[PDB]
Amino acid sequence: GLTGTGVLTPSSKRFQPFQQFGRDVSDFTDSVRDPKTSEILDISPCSF
Amino acid sequence: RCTTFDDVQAPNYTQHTSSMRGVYYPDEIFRSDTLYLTQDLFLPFYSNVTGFHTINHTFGNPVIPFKDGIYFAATEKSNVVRGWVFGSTMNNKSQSVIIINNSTNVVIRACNFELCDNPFFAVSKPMGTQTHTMIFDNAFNCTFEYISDAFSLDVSEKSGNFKHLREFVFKNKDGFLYVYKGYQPIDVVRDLPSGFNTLKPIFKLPLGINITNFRAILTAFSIWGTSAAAYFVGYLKPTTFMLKYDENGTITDAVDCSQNPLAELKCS
Amino acid sequence: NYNYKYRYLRHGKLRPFERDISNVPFSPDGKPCTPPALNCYWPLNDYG
Repeated sequence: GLTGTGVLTPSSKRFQPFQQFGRDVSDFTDSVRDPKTSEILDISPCSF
Repeated sequence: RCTTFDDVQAPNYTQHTSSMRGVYYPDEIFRSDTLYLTQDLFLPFYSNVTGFHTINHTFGNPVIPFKDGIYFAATEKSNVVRGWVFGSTMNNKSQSVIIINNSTNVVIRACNFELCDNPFFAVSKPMGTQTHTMIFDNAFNCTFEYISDAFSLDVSEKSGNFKHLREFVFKNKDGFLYVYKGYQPIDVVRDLPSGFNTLKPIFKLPLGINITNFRAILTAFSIWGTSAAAYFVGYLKPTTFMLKYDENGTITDAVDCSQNPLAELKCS
Repeated sequence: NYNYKYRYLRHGKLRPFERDISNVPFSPDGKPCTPPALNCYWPLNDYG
């Protein structure tokens, strides 16, 4: 249910079973659970 | 077949404090190191608790209407209080969902059921059998069934500490029913301890019927019988909370707005 | 085709996604009637 453009790396969570998203500072998702069991941070600022 | 017991005493509707209970996860999303605001039907801090102390003489099985859901809590030692009669009219005609167990697995079922005036589990003290689980009376204009996780679940009578603490939240929402689960080891004589426990977003349900009335379901030790136990009632209020998530993703503190000028200043 | 129906008598509005099968023999202050009593009808109405 997500789209976008970014730089991927694995997560560092205490991630939850019902859970997918991270929105870290506010509402910007910043960490995703892959649908095939991976925990991956999404640092979308590619470079700018 | 209203197989209704008679020694069901009227208590004085014992009153307690709703200090810090009812906090759950409003989102489905990790965050960290925030104060998050949201506006929702929550149990306020410090408010009333209509606690029901069913004892060896006093039995507490009333009918209560829905009224913005409930904060629910029950101190059972191997699980007396399975079952909720979330009904409409408490007769044969009722849009009723029933939340019960086959002692291993969770059986929830909504249909127009015959609601007896007191159907009871004829549960014995050393074993714990639903010998008289006669609740499935009628089936006309039926709607829905659901069977959840089969998991570890006991029946029979114990004592000691309030070994199982069921902290539940039952919340109607846009037709759905949202039901949460907690667990806590507590030891009070008969009453509520002081403490908070974050409730988990467990059960969300596609039901969609006008849920008016409810009853609670206990185990009548077959003539009834109860242990040294109690269960609580709390009502929700459309208030505003500021939560404090940690880096672990665990609720460590909650602050209401409509409680104290200091509390609203905290959420301000 | 008078087989399928609708209902047109109730105490008021509704919340979303919510349903009652209950054929209530309506009276405007509760009062469970048997039609043909006064202000006591049934809500069933065919499709024509």
